[PDB]
Amino acid sequence: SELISTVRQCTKKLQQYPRLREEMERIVTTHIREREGRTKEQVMLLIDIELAYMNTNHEDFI
Amino acid sequence: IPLVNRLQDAFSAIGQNADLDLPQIAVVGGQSAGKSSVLENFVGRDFLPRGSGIVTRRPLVLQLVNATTEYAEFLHCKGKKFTDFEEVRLEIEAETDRVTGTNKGISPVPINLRVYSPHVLNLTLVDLPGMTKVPVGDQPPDIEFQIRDMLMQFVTKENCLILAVSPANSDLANSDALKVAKEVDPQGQRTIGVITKLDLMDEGTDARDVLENKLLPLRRGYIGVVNRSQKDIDGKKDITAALAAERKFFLSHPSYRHLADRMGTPYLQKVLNQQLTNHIRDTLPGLRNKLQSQLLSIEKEVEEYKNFRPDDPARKTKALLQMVQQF
Amino acid sequence: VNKTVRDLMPKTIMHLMINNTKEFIFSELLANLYSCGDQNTLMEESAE
Amino acid sequence: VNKTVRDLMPKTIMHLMINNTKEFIFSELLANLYSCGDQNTLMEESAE
Ligand SMILES: Nc1nc2c(ncn2[C@@H]2O[C@H](COP(=O)(O)OP(=O)(O)CP(=O)(O)O)[C@@H](O)[C@H]2O)c(=O)[nH]1
Ligand SMILES: [Mg+2]
Repeated sequence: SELISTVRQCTKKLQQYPRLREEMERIVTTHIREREGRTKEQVMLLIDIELAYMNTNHEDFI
Repeated sequence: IPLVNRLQDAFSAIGQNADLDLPQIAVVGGQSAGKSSVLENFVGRDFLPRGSGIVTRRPLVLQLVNATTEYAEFLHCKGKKFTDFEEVRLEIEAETDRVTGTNKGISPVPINLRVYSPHVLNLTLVDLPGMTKVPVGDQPPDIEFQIRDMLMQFVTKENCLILAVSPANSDLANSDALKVAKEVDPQGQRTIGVITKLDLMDEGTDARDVLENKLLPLRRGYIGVVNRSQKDIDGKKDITAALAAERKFFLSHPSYRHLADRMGTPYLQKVLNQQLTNHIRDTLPGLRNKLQSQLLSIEKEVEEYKNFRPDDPARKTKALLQMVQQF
Repeated sequence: VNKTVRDLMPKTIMHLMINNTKEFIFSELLANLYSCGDQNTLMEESAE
Repeated sequence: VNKTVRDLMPKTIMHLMINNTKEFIFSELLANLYSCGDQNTLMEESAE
């Protein structure tokens, strides 16, 4: 929600052109919303890795 | 049929509480412009109050939704399922009168109505009263400001496409629709202009200079429509012959035949479809994944379910063995 | 576990999203920007 | 970074390799073994 607004912030003011602040925003935002799926998948899989071994050899005191 | 309609049909079929998240549409203009008539012709079915004078005297929040077959429900006749549109229109006008009064008064309290249809989007249409300056009847002296801010509270929000309705009778420079359109949407990126009453222009005059988007250049262009006259409304003219007559008029008028393809109500429907198509995306990659995971959560059992035949010893014994092992 | 998720969750998002949309902006934006639309009725002067 | 890779190399291996081959054994092995052809020869009586 913050990066997709920063893209708007850096496209609204440089682009006087109509439809070129539209196609640009559309393409960049679609790429970002395509990447959000992959990053959410990786975060979920990181959690599912942290539910696998539950180490104790680390610096927690026994 | 449009692919956005087919996608909405598939969404209704899967029945999950998901939506394409289309922007709402608000139709605005001057009094007696033709706003309600354009709205009902875009819907496709005649269920709106249309007459001379002040008619649309209360903000109608329509919600077109998709279902198996068509009906309509208000938020006051709870449980009732209005089905015939003469009854729907009579109920609408009675509901307006029950709060506004029978002396051309208005009320900003919205009438929330929902229509069901087999092949429509989950749209959100907003019909609004026209803009007036001098109070008539028993309206308060500040009726202009009342209507102004009353429709501003609905239009000034984002994801609210604007249908700026203007007659072809008055010179375009007077358009109360265009004033608000350029006031709230300066760049004109969510504004569409429609010119009504093209059959009522003075002899020797034509709207070529405005329909070619030259007189007041607007980004989205101006769509010219020709609704049913008041005589036709009283005579109960039907939509199909009305559209045929509109097509005949566009093909016969020497100053518009070169734009007949781009003029007319079906073109306006197509343009709204195009805008909604361009607005539903930018969320599809989120939504495509959002239901791709849903398909993932069932593809495993779908493997057992694609090829099931009763009395299959292999599947029966395999299921028995795994059931026993887990027990 | 809280420490090792706080130290690692910024890295994963900023390798899969930030440093990938940034690379996309460098190296692919013009290629598909040419393709989307008309490539002719684009960058039309605003009336202003 | 050595601490963080040392705490997540085991977990990474096992969540993908071991705690998945275990579920494969407990769930899917029976289906493959019963579905492979020639049931009469999958179980050969040994002479012993
Ligand atoms: N001949 C002709 N008459 C039209 C055309 N469009 C609208 N009218 C007439 O305008 C009159 C009012 O139509 P309507 O759409 O209900 O206006 P309205 O916008 O609802 C009035 P308000 O918004 O102030 O409540 C009707 O008599 C209708 O026949 C047109 O294109 N051609
Ligand atoms: Mg009206």
